[PDB]
Amino acid sequence: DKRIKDEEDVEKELGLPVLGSIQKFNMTNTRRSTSSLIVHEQPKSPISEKFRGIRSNIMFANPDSAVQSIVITSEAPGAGMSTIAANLAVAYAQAGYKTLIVDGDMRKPTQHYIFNLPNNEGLSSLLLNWSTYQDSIISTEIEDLDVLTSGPIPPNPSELITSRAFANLYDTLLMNYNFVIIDTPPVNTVTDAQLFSKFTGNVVYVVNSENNNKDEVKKGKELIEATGAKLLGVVLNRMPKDKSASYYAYYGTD
Amino acid sequence: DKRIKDEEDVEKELGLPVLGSIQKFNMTNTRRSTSSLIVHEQPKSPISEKFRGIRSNIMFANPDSAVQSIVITSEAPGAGMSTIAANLAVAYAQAGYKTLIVDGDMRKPTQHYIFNLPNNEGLSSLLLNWSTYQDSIISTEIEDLDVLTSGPIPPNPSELITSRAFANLYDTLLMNYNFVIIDTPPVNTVTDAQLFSKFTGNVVYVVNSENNNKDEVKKGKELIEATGAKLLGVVLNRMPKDKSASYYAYYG
Amino acid sequence: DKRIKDEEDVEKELGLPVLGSIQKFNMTNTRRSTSSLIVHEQPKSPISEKFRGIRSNIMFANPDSAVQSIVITSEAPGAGMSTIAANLAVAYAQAGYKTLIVDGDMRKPTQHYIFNLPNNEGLSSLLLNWSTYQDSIISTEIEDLDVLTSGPIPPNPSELITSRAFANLYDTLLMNYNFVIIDTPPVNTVTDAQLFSKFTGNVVYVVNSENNNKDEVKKGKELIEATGAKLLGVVLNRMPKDKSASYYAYYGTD
Amino acid sequence: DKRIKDEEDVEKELGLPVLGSIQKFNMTNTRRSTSSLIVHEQPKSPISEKFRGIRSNIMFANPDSAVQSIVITSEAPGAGMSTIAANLAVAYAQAGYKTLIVDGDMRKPTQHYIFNLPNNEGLSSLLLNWSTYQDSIISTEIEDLDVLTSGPIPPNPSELITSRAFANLYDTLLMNYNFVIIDTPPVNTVTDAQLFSKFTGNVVYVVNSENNNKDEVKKGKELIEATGAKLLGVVLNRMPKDKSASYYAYYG
Amino acid sequence: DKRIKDEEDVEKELGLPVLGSIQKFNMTNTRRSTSSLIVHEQPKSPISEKFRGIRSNIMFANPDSAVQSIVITSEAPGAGMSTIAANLAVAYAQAGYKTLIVDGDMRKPTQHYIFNLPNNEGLSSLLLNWSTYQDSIISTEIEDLDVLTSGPIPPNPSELITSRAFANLYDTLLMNYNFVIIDTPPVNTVTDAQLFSKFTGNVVYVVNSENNNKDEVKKGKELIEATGAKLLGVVLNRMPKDKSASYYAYYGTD
Amino acid sequence: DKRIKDEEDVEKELGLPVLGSIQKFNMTNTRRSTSSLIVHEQPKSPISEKFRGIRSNIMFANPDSAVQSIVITSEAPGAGMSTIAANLAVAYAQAGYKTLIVDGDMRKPTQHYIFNLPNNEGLSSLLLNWSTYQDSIISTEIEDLDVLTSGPIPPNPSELITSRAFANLYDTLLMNYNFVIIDTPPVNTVTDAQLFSKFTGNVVYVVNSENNNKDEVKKGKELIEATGAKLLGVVLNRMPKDKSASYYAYYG
Amino acid sequence: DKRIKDEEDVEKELGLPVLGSIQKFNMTNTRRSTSSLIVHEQPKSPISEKFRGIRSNIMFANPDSAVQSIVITSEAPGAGMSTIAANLAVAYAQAGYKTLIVDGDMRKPTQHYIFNLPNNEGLSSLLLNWSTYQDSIISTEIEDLDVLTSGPIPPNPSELITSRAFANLYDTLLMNYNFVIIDTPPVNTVTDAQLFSKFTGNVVYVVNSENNNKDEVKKGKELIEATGAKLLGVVLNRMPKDKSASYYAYYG
Amino acid sequence: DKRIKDEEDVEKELGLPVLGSIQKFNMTNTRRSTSSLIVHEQPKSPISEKFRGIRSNIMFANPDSAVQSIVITSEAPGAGMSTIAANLAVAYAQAGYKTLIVDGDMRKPTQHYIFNLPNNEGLSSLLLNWSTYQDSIISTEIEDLDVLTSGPIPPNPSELITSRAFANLYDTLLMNYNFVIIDTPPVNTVTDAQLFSKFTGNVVYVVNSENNNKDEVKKGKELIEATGAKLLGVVLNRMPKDKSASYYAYYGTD
Ligand SMILES: [Mg+2]
Ligand SMILES: [Mg+2]
Ligand SMILES: [Mg+2]
Ligand SMILES: [Mg+2]
Ligand SMILES: [Mg+2]
Ligand SMILES: [Mg+2]
Ligand SMILES: [Mg+2]
Ligand SMILES: [Mg+2]
Repeated sequence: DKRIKDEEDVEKELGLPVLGSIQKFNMTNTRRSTSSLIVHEQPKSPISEKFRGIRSNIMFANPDSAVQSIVITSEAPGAGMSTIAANLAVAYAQAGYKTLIVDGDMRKPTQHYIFNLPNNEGLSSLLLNWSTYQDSIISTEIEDLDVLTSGPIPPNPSELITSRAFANLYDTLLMNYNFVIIDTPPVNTVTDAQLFSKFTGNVVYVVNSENNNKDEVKKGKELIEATGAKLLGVVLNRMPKDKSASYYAYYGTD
Repeated sequence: DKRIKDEEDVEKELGLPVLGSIQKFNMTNTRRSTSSLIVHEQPKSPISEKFRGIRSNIMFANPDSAVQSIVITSEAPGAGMSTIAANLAVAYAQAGYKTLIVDGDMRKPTQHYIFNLPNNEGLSSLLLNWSTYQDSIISTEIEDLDVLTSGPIPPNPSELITSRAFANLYDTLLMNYNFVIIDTPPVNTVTDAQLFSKFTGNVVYVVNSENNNKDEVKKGKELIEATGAKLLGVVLNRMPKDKSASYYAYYG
Repeated sequence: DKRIKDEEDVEKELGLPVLGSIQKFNMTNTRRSTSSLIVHEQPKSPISEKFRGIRSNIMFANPDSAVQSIVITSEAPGAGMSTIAANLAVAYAQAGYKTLIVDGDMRKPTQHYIFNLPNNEGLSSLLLNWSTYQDSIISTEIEDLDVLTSGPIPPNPSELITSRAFANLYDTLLMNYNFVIIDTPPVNTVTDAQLFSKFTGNVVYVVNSENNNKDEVKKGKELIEATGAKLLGVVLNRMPKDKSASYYAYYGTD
Repeated sequence: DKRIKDEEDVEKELGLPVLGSIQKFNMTNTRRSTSSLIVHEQPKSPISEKFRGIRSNIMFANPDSAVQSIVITSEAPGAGMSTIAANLAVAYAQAGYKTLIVDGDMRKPTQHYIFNLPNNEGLSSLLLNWSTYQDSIISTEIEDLDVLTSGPIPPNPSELITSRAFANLYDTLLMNYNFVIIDTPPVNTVTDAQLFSKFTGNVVYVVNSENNNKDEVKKGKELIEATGAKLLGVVLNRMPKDKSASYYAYYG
Repeated sequence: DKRIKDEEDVEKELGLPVLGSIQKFNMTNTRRSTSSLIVHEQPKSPISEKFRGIRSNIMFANPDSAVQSIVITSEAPGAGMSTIAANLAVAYAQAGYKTLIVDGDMRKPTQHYIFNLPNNEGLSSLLLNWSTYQDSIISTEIEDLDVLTSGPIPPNPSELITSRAFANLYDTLLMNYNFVIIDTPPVNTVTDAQLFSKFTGNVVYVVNSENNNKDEVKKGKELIEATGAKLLGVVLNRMPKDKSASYYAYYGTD
Repeated sequence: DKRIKDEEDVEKELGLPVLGSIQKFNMTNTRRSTSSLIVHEQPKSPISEKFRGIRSNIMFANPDSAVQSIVITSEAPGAGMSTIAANLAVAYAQAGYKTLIVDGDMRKPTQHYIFNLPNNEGLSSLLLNWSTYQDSIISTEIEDLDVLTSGPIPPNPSELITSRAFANLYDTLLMNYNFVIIDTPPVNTVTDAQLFSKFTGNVVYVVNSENNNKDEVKKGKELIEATGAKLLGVVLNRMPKDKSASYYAYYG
Repeated sequence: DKRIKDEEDVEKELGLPVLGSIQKFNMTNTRRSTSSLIVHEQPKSPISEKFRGIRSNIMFANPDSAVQSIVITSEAPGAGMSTIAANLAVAYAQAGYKTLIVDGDMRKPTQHYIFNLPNNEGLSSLLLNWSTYQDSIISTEIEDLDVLTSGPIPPNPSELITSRAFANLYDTLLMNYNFVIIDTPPVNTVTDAQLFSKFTGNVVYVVNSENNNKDEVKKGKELIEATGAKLLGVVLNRMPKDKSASYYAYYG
Repeated sequence: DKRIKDEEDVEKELGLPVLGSIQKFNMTNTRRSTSSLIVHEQPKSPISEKFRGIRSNIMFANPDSAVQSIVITSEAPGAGMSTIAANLAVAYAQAGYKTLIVDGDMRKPTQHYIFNLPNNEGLSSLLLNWSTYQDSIISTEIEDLDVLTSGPIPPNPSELITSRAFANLYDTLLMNYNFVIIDTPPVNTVTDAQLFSKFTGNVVYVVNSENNNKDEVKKGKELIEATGAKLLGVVLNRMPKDKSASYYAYYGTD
């Protein structure tokens, strides 16, 4: 079966740059992590080093003006969006950006597990004014990283996104944070990630290398680009362990 | 075998963007909805989610200035025109647009059946000046959706459309709704859809993937463009149930 | 034998749009009419619906300015010109245009049979000042439709057309009518339809689908275009009963 | 077999519009006319109708400004030059143009035979100043058609054409007629036609489909263009009687 | 052998127009002439009619300004130059141009035989001031035609041509004559015809159809064009009697 | 067999100029040098001469304005980065430029081994503000060459590079040296090299002809260009000893 | 078989106009001339006539402004340089130009043999300032032709050419002659011809059709163009005696 | 084996003009010289005549401004650089240029043998200020020719070249000399000839026809051109004795 796969495939099928490749987490490239927050728990690891790669290429993909927010999305469920988003967030934090990860998936949120946080209040309650700005965002044990978790599952998630309420939040967010990452649901599945892109204008696209359909990843791209926002590039996730390239190797007196 | 079957066939045969695909209804993808007004019955079903997609990229398809009104048409009857019109209207309303749906099908209307409303007074009688504006538009149970039903079957539907009464009514509607969707008869069959199209300059074209003749389809396309209107794009209907297909996952 | 035929043929041979197709009148698409004035006598019929198609596409073929007059013509005798012209006239009437059909065929006039009217006075007597403006035009039992029949057969029909007399009439006609249809003789046969086109500038071309020669229809086109007037498109007439397309079908609770 | 046979062959061999086709006379298409001046004898015959066509699209072939004068010529004798000249003149007159036909064939004139007029005085004697203008042009039975006959065969026809007397006469004619048609000798044979052409800048070129050599034909074409004149187009003559062919129906 | 031949050959090899074709003088196309001055002695003949053809096409080859002088020349001896030149001169005369034929062949002059005149004084003696302007030009029995014959054979003919003396004569000639024809020697053989062209700027080129070499006729052309003067076209001479074309036929009640 | 082997393979695979080739060291081409700092040990050896070449045409590769600082990097470890950095620094100093070499490899530094210097204080501790500028840069035995060693292995090398302390330090360095060369870790492995590159806008890219994968090589190329930096060109390393090859004659 | 044989071969091999062809002398085409100065001995011979051709179209080859001076050269010795130079000079004089011919061949001069003049004083001694201008140029029997002979063979011919004395002399010559032709040594062999060419900017290039190597010939061509000079064109020499060939008729 | 060879090869491989070809010195084309200073010792010889060829083509390769200095260089040792340079220098002298040959090869200098001169002081000592301007340049027995020999072998030759000291010398040199030839070491071997080119801007390139590698001569060219200086052309040296061409022949009464 014909999927994408590796950096050449991306080039050929999507005509976009690969910002970085993660490597399906084994015990070598993560220095055995328990949680999937590799950048926090094993910061000198090759996979962590790839995240830093992505961080950089994001700032590089756009000179003249610093990019202060992204949507992370993909064509389909379980591609790694949530995982990419969190590690990337941590990377941003480590470099002294005041960093907000936002859980804009108000349908199957995972940020609150990843960072292991209560989800009584969050984006949804925030936008409905069920909860307050100070109470809804939490500061984590990771310096310079806050999380705005999804909040209760609303009945009308996409409509919450297209509201002055969100427009207003988003404006408030870019005043108070140097970098904003919005985790979203898959773009083929619900329109959510489109509407988030309309605000950010920059999208990072996660393609699950182990499992995808060439044409859907194609329609995801076209759905993002339809909003007019810039697709900064791709992160290939769940890449096979090579790891003869180096690229994947560990570098530092061991 | 001459059918436009999928979004490739649209690209290739008509050169148009596909705004969304609606699959053939089933209990799963409608999430057990009991009518065809699925965006209202089962707001969180995949079929509904796809209507939000259409909603979304209708809006993107014309950046700088909003799209205020569309026509919904198709090359033939039974393609889903009325059903897509009604659902799309519900989706818009949920997005918080003051929406009107107009049954511009004064020959075989169905909006009164969709929204289970009376149809004594409506578009025709409004136009013939035999009923008032406020008497003719009804507010539904659905927040922010009004319906201007077709009214009685007039003897001259299309001549009513190009009358000065509809032009006045149309300006009036644009003062009073953020979004106006006009259901129509098929465009190959009678002009009506064309006339409406001239007023909206914006058309969503429904193609019933399950049963269509590709030549008749591009013919509806040329009949629309002739009006000067913009074809925002195609909606595919009755698509075959790929559901394999992360386009149609229940999430979650 | 190689004739035109159907919409594709028109496209290929003439490089012009088809404004509409009539269907050879049977009992189904006309709801049995006696007279050939289908738009008057069976207004909710598919053939009548096609005429309305044509009406529309005529107004569409020319934005910036409304088209207030046409010549209807064809390559050859018995193509349907006269029949198209009358039904179209009626369609225009039904839509509240004040509509004059003019019988500019002063050699084999048929309008006076179609509408069943006396032909003692008409265009020819009008132009010669044998008859008066008020007496020469008749109002029919069809609201908003008048007919100016041909008048007596003159000896010099084409010369009557190229006269200040006609220029003057034509000017008077566009003051008093919202829409003017001029029926003419075949353009391959006599120059008449050219000279009428020089005034109107818009020509509707009737091709008899059952019976024509590809090349003559071609020379008709070139003869019209030689006058500088716009050929708005084609009406294919006498089309075979398909009627699996729909396009030809009846639409409305029966 | 090297003949230019039909309007395709014109297009292809000469790149010119065909202003009309005249078929080989017969009782039907002349409607039993008793002379060759058919536009006058049998005004309503198909052959005549075709002359009205030529008339018409002579006029269209040069929009913005009228065409006031033409030359009629051909590559060879017996092609129909004189006959088309005379009929075309009648057609113009019926259209109500004050027309003059000039027999510029001072070698083998035939306009005096066509219009059965005397030929004592005429173009030559006018030019040599041996007869007056008013004495030389005659008014025919036909309303609005004058004929300036060739006059006696002079010893130097072409040198008369480029004389200052013809230039003066020519300006004079243009003051006095809405339309002036000059019949000429064939253009391959002697210059005369060329000289006239320089004065009219407008030429109708007759090609006798029944008998012609295609190379000699394009050669007449280059001989004309050399003058700077416009070739308004071709008239085909002696065409073979398609009559099947709604071009040549009697209507009616 | 490959020579030129007919009008098509000229087109192909020289890319120039044919101004006219003479026909090798027989008894039919000349109405039996004794002398080779056909235009004078049999003026209504087909060959004479061809000369008139040439006359016309010369005036036609150059609008904006009338062409008041030509050089007649060719690639090679006995092509007909002298014969063309004289008849053409006569044609010009007959049309009321005051016409000077000049015998610029001061090496094998023939004009004085053609017109049968004394050659004691002429161009050569004129330029050397051996003879006077009034005595050196003769008026012939042909109205409006004068001849300036060659004069005695000088030792330095080409140098006489490139002199202020000639420049001066030439200027005087264009004041007193409406048309000037200069007969010259063959352009491949001596430079004479080049230098005459530098004054006239218009050259008529005579190709002997019976006898020539394709490539030399080519070099003649290039030699003329090198002076910058306009080659108005070609006269094909000594053409075969066809005379089925007509073109060659006689036209006028016989 | 997928290696970039020679300057043809550079041209073809990467489209870049080759600034110089360094062959695999031997007693002849190093002229019996006892360390790898050959430009200093054996200033007149061919290998050294080739470093002067690189020096030279670094400078030509950017005419109008001098190149003040470069990054040295490569797609993989063991390619010669550190060695070319150090020698190139010596060459520059001999040319009389006040040169600084910065060990920007805060993971596996080797500049302290090359120049046999202590590495207690250096880039890291400077950046963390735990040691002073004058304490951190050392002046070597070599006239006009200072070395800013890596300092202790910090826990966060790349985050130190994009800190405001390095930006300040970097401006400071440019005030104080005519030429600054930054050794780095391989560019495929960790970002560091990219970050430095953004500051210099000038990169010399080392390709180890003896052992490399051509795809990984162009990948380092794209990783560099992404920064906006100029790739001045390639240095080939460990080239195979053509010495036949007047490129590598001992002259004399 | 690698020879440039005819004017086709010139066109094709060198892209140049042929100003004239000189055939191999014989009693007929020289008309029994007793020396090689044929334009003077036998002014009316075909060979002479052809020199008038060259004369003529030298002048045409540069319209707007006269050509005042040329160099005559060739790729090899024995090609006819001196002979064409001398005759061309005579032709010019007969045309009434105050002509000077300069023997710029101070190695193997022959102008003194052609014009049978003494050669004690001349170009060299003039340049070295060992003889005066008026002493060095001689007036020949031939009206309007002076000859500046080569003078004694100097030890440094080319260094004399680029001296400031020749520049002064050259300006002086241009004040004093309407036309100056410089004979030279072959251009492949020694620079002299090049130097002269820089002063005239005008070159006539002689190619000896009877014996030449086509590569050496285009090489003389590039050697000339290098100077910036105009190559007015080729003279072909020793052509084979077509005489069949109206180019070479005796007329008459 | 594939080397260059002859003038066509240069054209094909280098896309540059050949300024001249020397001929491997035998007893014929040198009139037997002992020393390799042919232009001095056998000035009327064919090889000497070729040098004069080069001289000229150098002045020709660059109009608008006279070229007052060159670097002579080549791809590789023993190509003839030094020999070309000296003879060329002499040629320049003979034409009354005040001519300095500079020995910029401070690694294997040969100028001092060629001209047979002491090498205690020269360029190297000059630049280090070990020696004076007046003492370091010597006037030879050849009128108008001075030599600045290399001086002692310095430890850092290339650095001496890139110094204000050299910049200053070079400036002083172009004030006092009409023409400056700098002999250099091979450009593939040491960077020296590049740095000399940066000052002169014009380079003459010597290719040893008997012995070279096509590709290295190619890299030499690219190395010169990298400095931005003009490569004026090539001198092919050590060319085979043909000498049927002529080009190589002797011209002058023998
Ligand atoms: Mg997710
Ligand atoms: Mg419906
Ligand atoms: Mg009719
Ligand atoms: Mg006639
Ligand atoms: Mg002659
Ligand atoms: Mg390293
Ligand atoms: Mg000589
Ligand atoms: Mg050397």
